[PDB]
Amino acid sequence: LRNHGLVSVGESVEEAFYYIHNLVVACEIQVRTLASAGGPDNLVLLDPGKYKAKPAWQIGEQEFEALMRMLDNLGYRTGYPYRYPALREKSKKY
Amino acid sequence: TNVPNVYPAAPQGGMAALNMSLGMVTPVNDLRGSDSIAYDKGEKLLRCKLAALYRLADLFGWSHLIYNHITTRVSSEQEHFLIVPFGLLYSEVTASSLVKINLQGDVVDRGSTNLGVNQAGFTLHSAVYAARPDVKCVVHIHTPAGAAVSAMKCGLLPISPEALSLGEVAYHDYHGILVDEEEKVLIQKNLGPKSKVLILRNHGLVSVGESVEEAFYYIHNLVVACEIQVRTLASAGGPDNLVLLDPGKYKAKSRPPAWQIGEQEFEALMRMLDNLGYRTGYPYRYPALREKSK
Amino acid sequence: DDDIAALVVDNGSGMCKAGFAGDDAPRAVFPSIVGRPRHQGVMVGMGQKDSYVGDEAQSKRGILTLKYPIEHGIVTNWDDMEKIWHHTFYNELRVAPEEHPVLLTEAPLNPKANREKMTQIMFETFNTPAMYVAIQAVLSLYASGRTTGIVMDSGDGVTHTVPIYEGYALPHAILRLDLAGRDLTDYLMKILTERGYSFTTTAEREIVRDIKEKLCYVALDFEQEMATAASSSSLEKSYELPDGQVITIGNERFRCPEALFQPSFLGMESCGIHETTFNSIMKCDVDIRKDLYANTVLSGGTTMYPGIADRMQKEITALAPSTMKIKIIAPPERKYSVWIGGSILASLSTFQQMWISKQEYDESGPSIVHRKCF
Amino acid sequence: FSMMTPINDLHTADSLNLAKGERLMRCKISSVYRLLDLYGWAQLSDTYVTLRVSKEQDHFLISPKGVSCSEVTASSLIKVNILGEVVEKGSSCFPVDTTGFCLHSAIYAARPDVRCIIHLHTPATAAVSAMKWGLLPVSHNALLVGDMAYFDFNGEMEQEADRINLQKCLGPTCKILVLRNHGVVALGDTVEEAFYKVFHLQAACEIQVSALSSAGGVENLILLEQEKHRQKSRLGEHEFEALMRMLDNLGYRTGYPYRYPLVQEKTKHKSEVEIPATVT
Ligand SMILES: Nc1ncnc2c1ncn2[C@@H]1O[C@H](COP(=O)(O)OP(=O)(O)O)[C@@H](O)[C@H]1O
Repeated sequence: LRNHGLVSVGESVEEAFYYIHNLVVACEIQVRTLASAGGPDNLVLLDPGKYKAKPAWQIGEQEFEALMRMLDNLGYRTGYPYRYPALREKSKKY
Repeated sequence: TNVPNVYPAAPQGGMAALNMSLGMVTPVNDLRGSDSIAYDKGEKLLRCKLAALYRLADLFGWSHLIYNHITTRVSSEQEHFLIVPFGLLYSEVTASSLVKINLQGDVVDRGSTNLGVNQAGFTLHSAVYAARPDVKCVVHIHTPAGAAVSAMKCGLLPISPEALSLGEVAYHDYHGILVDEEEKVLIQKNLGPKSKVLILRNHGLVSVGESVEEAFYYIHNLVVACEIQVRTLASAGGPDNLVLLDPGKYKAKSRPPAWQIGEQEFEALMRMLDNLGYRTGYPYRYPALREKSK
Repeated sequence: DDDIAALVVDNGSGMCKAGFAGDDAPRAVFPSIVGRPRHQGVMVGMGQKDSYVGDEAQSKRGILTLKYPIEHGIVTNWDDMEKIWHHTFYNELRVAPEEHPVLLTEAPLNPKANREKMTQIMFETFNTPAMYVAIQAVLSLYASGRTTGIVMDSGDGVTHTVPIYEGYALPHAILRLDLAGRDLTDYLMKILTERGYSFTTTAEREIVRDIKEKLCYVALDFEQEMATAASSSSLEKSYELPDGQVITIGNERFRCPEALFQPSFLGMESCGIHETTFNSIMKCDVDIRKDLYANTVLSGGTTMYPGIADRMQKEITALAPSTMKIKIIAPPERKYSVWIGGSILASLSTFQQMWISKQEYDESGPSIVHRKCF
Repeated sequence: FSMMTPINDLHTADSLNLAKGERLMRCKISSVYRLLDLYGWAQLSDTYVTLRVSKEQDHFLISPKGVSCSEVTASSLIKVNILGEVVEKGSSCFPVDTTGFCLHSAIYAARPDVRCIIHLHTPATAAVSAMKWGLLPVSHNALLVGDMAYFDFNGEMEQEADRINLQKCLGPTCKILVLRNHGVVALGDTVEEAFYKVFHLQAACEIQVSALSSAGGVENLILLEQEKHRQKSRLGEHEFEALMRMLDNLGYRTGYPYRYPLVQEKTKHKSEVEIPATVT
């Protein structure tokens, strides 16, 4: 939204958070990149087409689950459903 | 009571809370009244002040690891400058950990730590100390905004009243060679007879003061004015888009328990740091913030 | 001093010890229980008191409801404590309280009103000339020959860890934890009900406590020991009950003390004792950490389980920084040490200024103990 | 209420198959993760730091995918092969992806004298990666970095021929690589030297971004000439010990061995009536 802000839409919560995070990291890339770039000079560009051509959670689930693991260490008590409850396995039989 | 062992960190800048948690454990007033055959009351008080200045410099992020040094003068009858030992981090600095050395760098007091001092890093302070008998505290600082200000051709510009309060600024060009005695002579030439703020180009920002509070005031004003200049000179793009304040007109119009000209900020941040729990033992001008209840 | 020796009276939560200062051994150690009859007495001429105190109460366990005057380190029945003090002074020692000074020990962190009530009781009724209050954990280090170190104490009331630095008790780093011997006895009942043995009355609690005292040990590795106990029957031992029955404790011997290290078995959300000691050292400044890791003293009744020393050393090594000097110093007489430290402290000539006179109490009320004794 | 996790989990594991010096390198790279997490450079796992264990046995240590840099420990690290096959997995129940190792694999095939490779994705370093004339040495830290090599990056290097161009553009002796539009890569024989160079280049990039913003042009700045610029302590030895010591003072169980002691430890005041210590 020009002179207003940013909107990300998504099928799920994790995917939408992924899209908005990629957009905001793009905008602090662009703001501090374009400072000395005057017009076509002083700039490096990538073609979107030829770069794009180049368990099992989808996009953003790893992202959002890692952030929920960060939040639960602060005692937030969120109750987010984790695919993996712990980073380490349980101890063996010994 | 009910406080975590380490403070939880912000999304950005964990050094602030981390050094806060370290200062929760380590007191800066390491002296508690043991035997000290060489210490004086003024020497011990200045040791506490210097350790508190080191911790405060670490707390604002005005620090680039250990590559910057802050020196003070004991004001004894011969030499005896206090410097941090080479190797300890700024949040690790205590009062008894500080090292007293001579003007040429000879260690007269090895201190409470086995780490020696950096011989090369003291010559820059030794040039200023030999230049002026008036100077007593030398602070060398490295902030990215100050480095960007030092890297440009024009340097500092009179665009804020704080830069006008800075006064004349001495400029030292980046030789990058460290040619010792003639480098000291060139420092003496560029600094001049009277100056408050030195800018050593492309490397760092130096404040000199007769007291710790004066140097803190000067370096704070310099850093804040530099980061004032960073945004506006970027947005301007030329002299046709920037208003410059007139120095002489502004300075002409603008001008014991009583405070000095730079003790107010030092005492306020000392109150803050003692409320944190650093127990610095600094002698306040007024012992209580407010009157006791009746 | 020379004519009269100060009375050293240690008031533990489970047991009470009493003796004369300057002596190696306490004269009388007895359980701190008070029992009341629960059945109608029909024999006219055999003689039945209203209540039984101490060892006499524990002899007739079957006809009494045993009550503990000290609960979780907090006194819950003050006249009951008057009874236990009367029994200590008059029956066990046969000495008058008005002719000798007394020494009292206390938990490191107790309410102010508790100290005031102890002082008021000791001056108003017993009319003792002089009294003093000492921290229980401090005197153990004096008995250790040390002035700097961390003291871990665990009795029937509560388990606490303190640091001591040339005789100074740091108030911020003192840590408390509710893992006492009584909770271990209750868990021993809760795990004994699996095999088929049921204990429910307060009389059988002493039997379960004796089983805990005689047949328990601490596993160096829990996971290997459970497999060892499941594999073979060489760990099983037999105990012979007062009525003649024989029980086989078997697997539970290293399951009773394991609640100390993992409090999740009892339902408590707190951390283990090793983490408590580690956090207690973590809260102090950097300068004294080296002489706290290099100097640790265990004390209390619970700390006499066989194999607790090596397990404690391993668990505190696992949390300490690398190449760190770690050593545990456990005296063999570690749960008589508080009385030894009290007698040692009372023996000195410069200690005689600590005594609170009767005139001082009469002038300043019961609140003088906090100003006189910091 | 705390993020604090013991960085040494080797004693509690008591398993796995290890080399004669592997268990120290694991702790060192875990500490490197902790430092880069603490400065706020990175939070999300993208295979930043890679270390070679041995010259002959290969078996390079990488971070597992999915674990944020705050939560990485010693036992959680994964020893992989040069192609991406799993040599050994630590106690980390996560799916194994070695896609990000491909960026470090051809550098392993190119220069052996490097053991530690650190890749960054910070906004300042990525802006410098998009900065077409590259790093302009207008500051002292950029002079301290040294020489740089520039390589075009198309985002893929599974191809057999892209590796040849990468090792061509890296050069025989160059320890800083700048991939266009993809941040920076630092190259070091030890983790200490690499970390030192990462910190100095990050500071230089942060200075340069503000300088190019404020000046508005190259001519408004001053650039000292590279020809004019032109016991024993290793390049990162001195600083890294101070950082490890400070983390030890906070409480992280850093396994890094200190070359010299900190304090003198004057002998305390001894009594004969001590019970002899230890449990033997
Ligand atoms: N020889 C022993 N073996 C095992 N446990 C013992 C032994 N002696 C005492 N205990 C335990 O110690 C507890 C008594 O602690 P005690 O020293 O009286 O606490 P306090 O410090 O309050 O006096 C009892 O509950 C008992 O379970």
